[PDB]
Amino acid sequence: TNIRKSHPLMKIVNNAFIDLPAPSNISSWWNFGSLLGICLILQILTGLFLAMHYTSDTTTAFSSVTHICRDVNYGWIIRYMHANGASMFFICLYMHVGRGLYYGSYTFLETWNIGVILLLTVMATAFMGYVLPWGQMSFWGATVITNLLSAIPYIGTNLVEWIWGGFSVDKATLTRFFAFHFILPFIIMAIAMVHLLFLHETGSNNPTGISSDVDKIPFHPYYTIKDILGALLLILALMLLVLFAPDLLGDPDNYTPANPLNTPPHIKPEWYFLFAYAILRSIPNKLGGVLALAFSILILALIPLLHTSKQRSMMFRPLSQCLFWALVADLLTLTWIGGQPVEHPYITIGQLASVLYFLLILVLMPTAGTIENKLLKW
Amino acid sequence: TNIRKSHPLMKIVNNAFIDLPAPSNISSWWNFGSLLGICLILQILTGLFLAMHYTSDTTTAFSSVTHICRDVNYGWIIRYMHANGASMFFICLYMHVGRGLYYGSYTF
Amino acid sequence: SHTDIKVPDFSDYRRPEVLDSTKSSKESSEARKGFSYLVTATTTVGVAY
Amino acid sequence: VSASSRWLEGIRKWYYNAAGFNKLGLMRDDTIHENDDVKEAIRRLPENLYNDRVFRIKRALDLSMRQQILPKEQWTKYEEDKSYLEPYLKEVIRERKEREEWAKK
Amino acid sequence: APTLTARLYSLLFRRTSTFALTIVVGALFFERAFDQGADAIYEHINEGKLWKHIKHKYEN
Amino acid sequence: MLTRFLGPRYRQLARNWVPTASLWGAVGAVGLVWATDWRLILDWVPYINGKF
Amino acid sequence: TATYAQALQSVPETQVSQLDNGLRVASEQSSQPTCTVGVWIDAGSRYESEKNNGAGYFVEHLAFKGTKNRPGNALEKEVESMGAHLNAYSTREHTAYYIKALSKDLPKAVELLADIVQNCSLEDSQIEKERDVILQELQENDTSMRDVVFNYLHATAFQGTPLAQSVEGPSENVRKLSRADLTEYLSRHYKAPRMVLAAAGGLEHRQLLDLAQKHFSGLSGTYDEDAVPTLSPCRFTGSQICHREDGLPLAHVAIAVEGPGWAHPDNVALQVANAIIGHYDCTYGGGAHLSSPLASIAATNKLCQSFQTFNICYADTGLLGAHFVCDHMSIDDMMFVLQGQWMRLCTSATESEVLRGKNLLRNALVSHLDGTTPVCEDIGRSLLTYGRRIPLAEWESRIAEVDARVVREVCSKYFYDQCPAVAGFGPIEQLPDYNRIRSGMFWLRF
Amino acid sequence: KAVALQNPQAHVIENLHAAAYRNALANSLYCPDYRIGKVTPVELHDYVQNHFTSARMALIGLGVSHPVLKQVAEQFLNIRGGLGLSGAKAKYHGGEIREQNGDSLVHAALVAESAAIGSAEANAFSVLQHVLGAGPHVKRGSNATSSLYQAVAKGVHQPFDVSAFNASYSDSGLFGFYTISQAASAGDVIKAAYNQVKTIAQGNLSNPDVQAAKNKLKAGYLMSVESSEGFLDEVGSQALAAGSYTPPSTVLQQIDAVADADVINAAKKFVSGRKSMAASGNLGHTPFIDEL
Ligand code: HEM
Ligand code: HEM
Ligand SMILES: Cc1c(-c2ccc(Cc3ccc(OC(F)(F)F)cc3)cc2)[nH]c2cc(Cl)ccc2c1=O
Repeated sequence: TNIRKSHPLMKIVNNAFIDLPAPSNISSWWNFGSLLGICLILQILTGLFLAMHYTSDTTTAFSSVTHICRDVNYGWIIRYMHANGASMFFICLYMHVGRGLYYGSYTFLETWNIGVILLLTVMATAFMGYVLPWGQMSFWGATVITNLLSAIPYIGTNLVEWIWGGFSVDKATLTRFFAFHFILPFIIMAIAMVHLLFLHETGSNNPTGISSDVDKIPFHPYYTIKDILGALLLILALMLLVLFAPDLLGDPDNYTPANPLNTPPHIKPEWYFLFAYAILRSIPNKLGGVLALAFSILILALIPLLHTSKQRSMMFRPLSQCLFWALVADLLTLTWIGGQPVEHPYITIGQLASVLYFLLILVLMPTAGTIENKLLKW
Repeated sequence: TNIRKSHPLMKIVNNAFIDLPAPSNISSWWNFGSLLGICLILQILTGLFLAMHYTSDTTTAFSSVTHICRDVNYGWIIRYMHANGASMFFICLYMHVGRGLYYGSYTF
Repeated sequence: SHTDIKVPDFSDYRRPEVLDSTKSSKESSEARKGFSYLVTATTTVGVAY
Repeated sequence: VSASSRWLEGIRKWYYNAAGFNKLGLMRDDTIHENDDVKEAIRRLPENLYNDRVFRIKRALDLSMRQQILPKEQWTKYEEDKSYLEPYLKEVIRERKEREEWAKK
Repeated sequence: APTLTARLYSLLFRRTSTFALTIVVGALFFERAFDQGADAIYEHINEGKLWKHIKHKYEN
Repeated sequence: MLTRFLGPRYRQLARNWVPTASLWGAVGAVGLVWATDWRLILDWVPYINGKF
Repeated sequence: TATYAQALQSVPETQVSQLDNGLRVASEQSSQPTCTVGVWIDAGSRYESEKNNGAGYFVEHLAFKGTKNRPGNALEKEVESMGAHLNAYSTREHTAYYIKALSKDLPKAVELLADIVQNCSLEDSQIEKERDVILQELQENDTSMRDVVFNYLHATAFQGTPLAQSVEGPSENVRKLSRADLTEYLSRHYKAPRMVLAAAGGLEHRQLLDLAQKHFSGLSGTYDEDAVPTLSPCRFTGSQICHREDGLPLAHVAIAVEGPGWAHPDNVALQVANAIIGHYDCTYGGGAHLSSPLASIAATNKLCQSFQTFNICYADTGLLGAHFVCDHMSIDDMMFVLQGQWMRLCTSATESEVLRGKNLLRNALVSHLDGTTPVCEDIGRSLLTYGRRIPLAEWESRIAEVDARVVREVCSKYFYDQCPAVAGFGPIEQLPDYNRIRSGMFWLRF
Repeated sequence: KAVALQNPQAHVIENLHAAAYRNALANSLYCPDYRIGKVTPVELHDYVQNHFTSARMALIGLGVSHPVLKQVAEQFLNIRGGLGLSGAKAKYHGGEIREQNGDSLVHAALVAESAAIGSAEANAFSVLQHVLGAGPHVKRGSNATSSLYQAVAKGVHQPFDVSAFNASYSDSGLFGFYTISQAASAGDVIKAAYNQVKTIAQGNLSNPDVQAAKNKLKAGYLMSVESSEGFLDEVGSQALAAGSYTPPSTVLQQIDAVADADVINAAKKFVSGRKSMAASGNLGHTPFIDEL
């Protein structure tokens, strides 16, 4: 009868975007899934058009970006769309993660763990992207981050020199970082397809955490038009930055060419890495700080195993709500400390915040969930 | 019962590669389609290792390729593998097309 | 009928170790399996190298 | 109605009202997370209790969609909350633990 | 059992873990054996031409 | 809190499966040493030692 | 007040004697009033070439059709004069005739049996009538699918040897069998060294011995010339046979491996192992709580209508395996689960399941021998296979010595990494290829 | 039920019971097809509470002592007392049921009211059953002694089968015969068997045949109870029916006590009673009751 349902290619589109049963009551916090895909396609298109006028030679990499922003027709708009798009990408990532943490979506183990893989691959992609323009922050970011492997005993220096392709950061490091930054987004897109593959087996959670099979609506036209509205708001947020404050989220030192002989005094990472920078430097120890750095991200993989509450969502769990917002404010504290110099009293504040982060994740929230279970007599 | 036939991801591979019913009398000409699957991946691998040493600037392109040939460890092997893989790919491709034309596979 | 069923003679394809119908096959089985698995092991060693 | 009992019950009634699922007409057992023990217990419920659970959950999802709550008269009173599901889940758990105990010997 | 193949089957090829262990050990020794043989053949075919054959003349 | 797996049956199963696990571990160790060309171990092997 | 061991020790002992012609007379006294007496013979289809295959079944058909001294249908009337039940059967290695009657009829009943196995008249008209009846039976035997599949398993497993030949024989042979062939078969195979005269019930051993001396002293037992048919080892072949008939509703499958033989110590362990796997039918009442993993899985998921395990023994060979009847869309699942259970037994067996299987074998052994016909059958088969009847105390001693280690070693010997024989009949399009079945006989993890 | 209905005998016998009786013994052994899925726990509770009571129970043991069973019964089975219902009485009516299903062979059964179990006439009906024929005693036998088979086979020259059917209960019983024959020859077989029973009824019966039937009955009864299963079943049936155990010797004496005139009286009771017939198959030539 209907060729939309029977054609071998269209059945995937129908069973993924048209006839998909979806809960009738998913709020605006479920929009960031599609916005992450809009962002990923934006970065692929803009980046591809930036690669038509970029050279990864150490002697000309800096000048090719100026050639883009000066001589290429509307090259500036493409350049700053790609740069600000990366920041919008990380805003959507952290909101997607916090959504899943608050509403108990982590109980989808396969979907959650594939998500953690996507987070790490997007982090590596954005880290390598920042090295290409070859400014001051590019060079010392590549130096520090690659040197993190030196903490590994007995093989660290070999791993560092193997990745650099030499005894120091040089042309070979930039050429290979360009190849990695080119190819890694397509692998990300494939893993995002497996993310949705595992998701579609069970369908979506909802704000109440209660099964919604009694009340399902088709994805089209309800969440197609709601996702279009959310996309239009993303375009608004991006173009405000690009057209009124294109340098607000960047660093001025990157507009100076690289200099291996001098490091700037106020070197700080991009804003979306400062919290982990704060975690690392709060430990006065090389290996200890590197392990705390890795565990500050990998603990998300442990989050599914610490769920003790008999209710899925935090909507009906006040104590968990309060601890959740104490965790959000603590992450804002670590970001602030990450952006300040290493002096009294910031050192002790950053240590207390680093301790509070793991204390909240590991100890307090499971105990709250158990107190809540006992209060309801089950 | 069997995880291979019920897991969401392994089920696709099972239905595509492991339990696929195929005819019992297909000759060697049906292998070329698989070979095109191999050669493509080969060109994706070797080429990906040439991109780590290639610069697209017009003044430093020929020189970069000669640097790959002469200075990179075993770089000549990777370069000439990527170079001759094109000829192998096109031989396999023309054999695939001739096979399809002779045995009436174009009805699909 | 079905009792007329009778397997055709496979003797043209059998190995020399199992040609005789009046001899137990359990004695030669390990040699045959060991030969085939030796072939497989040699192939795997070469591919691994 | 002694010293510690009335204080414990006072804190439980406080928490019950603070959770706020009663504002959507729900009962406690309507909010439990569905694992295999709970799916089996729900399966064993008689027709009427099942249909009431279905309609209460459907009305709550409708309210959450509209971002509304019921009038105060229709809130689920703490003293009238019926643990209709508890005995079935308790039996299912007892059966699974018997199976697990047999698997050790 | 007197036959070599029967001993190999009854000793090594029954289990798969032992099969894998045999494979890796065989690869480990076969690498060195094959490398020495190939190098010997290549050196013999081109005697008096390689650098190592004329090295002694120049370095003191 | 995996306390379900403390009984005679599971210790019996572990006793049965220990040798295969040990053999797979040995396979992994030998494979790693052969792949990395780790001279620290390989210098003691008699016939291999001549390749350096 | 009593105990299991004391009860086992209290069973009366079988008493065996041997006449001069070579006949062996065994008996077991009991307090019951009835009794069962019979003659077992070591002659079946295995002792037949292609020329005269089916001769034994033909002779067995003509046994109860009059003799020289009781012509016509008189003999039958004599049995029904005393209300006795006269029965017979034939297999691939044995033949048996027996009578169930009262104690008082022990003199007359024996006098009938000696008449049957000595003086087969073989009237020509009766030969023609039984030829027609046997042709009708051969036509009608195609309706039983289980027996067809077992014949296919025998034909493929033991191809090129006497064990491939079926009991009834091909339809062409029966059309050409003549009275000369039947007389030659009787004169060659029915002889005193190969016969056993068993009895069980209310009787005394010496009376049976005296009656045997009266009525069986005429049998020849000299083995005239070198006419001494002796078996030889039979080659086993891993192979597949598939009869595709998509019109039928259900598929029958039977898979087997080579067994130890009649008189091996290993058999007891195998009988424990099969008891762990068990059996299932769609009408069983246990449901999903059954101890066997295969039975519980099949019951919950509806993988098959029924399955069972078998261990069929011959001289120095045998079949060991399973047979299931299932839907045409469930063969892969059943084969997967069955082979997984076999590998589980081979690699990892625990004490509890072995204890359960030992108890099952004890109960089956006790309950099977309860009456007069099963005891007489036990004596008759034992005296031909082992040369002596094994008491139940020895069976308990053999069974009690099995543990998890012995089961693991025996199963690893006979099942693991072996080429099986497979037979399938019906809608069997989903039956795996022989390479897949063969590869399922080991594990990569082990 | 489906498995039990693979055998045509089960279907024919259940229909025969439905036709012969009206209220009590008419109930089938299996559920009616319409009522499957409609049985509720309340029905089961009522059935057990009403019928499982001390006065209606018997506990038999083989291989255990007496004090153990007595202790178990006193501890548990005594509290279950509170004896409930009594049941109806068997009403005999007779009739016909014919169910055509187009199978290869026609099955039929013609019976009549005979007697109650544990009565003098029951032994006479058993002896008559063994006079007429109750299946073969020899593998692939010609049934030479069976009067019914020889009577039918004289006229009918096609494969067939016939036997005597007997079934006694606590208040009523059915006696008659069962036939299996091809569609064309069903009427011939039924007419021949009915004629043979009529000739026996008129008086033609030989004392040697009566003695042979008595020996068959004695041998069958003795050989039935050799096994543990048969012995337990016989003891339990006697315990429920009469509330006392009768050893085999007394049964043998009672069987021998039957006079040869009582068999003739039983045949007369059969020939002059309201018949009940059931049939199945291609019923294109089977007669009705009036035709016989
Ligand atoms: C490139 C990165 C990612 C993309 C493109 C992506 C995409 C999506 C999409 C389209 C959905 C369905 C719509 C929605 O629920 O909003 C979804 C759901 C989900 N994602 Fe992601 N995701 C990404 C990364 C992650 C990460 C880092 C996590 C967690 C650590 C995660 C966890 C989840 C979960 C748990 C759900 C199910 C939510 C629910 O059913 O309520 N994803 N994702
Ligand atoms: C997830 C996808 C991507 C992310 C998050 C990302 C992120 C970034 C970031 C943060 C920069 C630094 C911009 C600056 O500081 O000036 C950058 C630069 C760059 N990216 Fe990407 N990128 C992505 C994909 C791609 C792709 C697919 C390509 C090409 C095929 C590409 C090509 C480039 C180039 C050529 C530059 C250097 C020019 C410049 O500095 O603006 N990017 N990228
Ligand atoms: C700790 C640290 C960082 C830093 C860099 C990256 C992260 C997050 C991260 C971690 C791992 C990663 O790789 C992976 F994806 F796993 F492969 C990619 C990204 C967090 C912090 N960046 C600096 C940049 C400057 Cl310019 C100077 C100093 C610092 C400094 O001290």
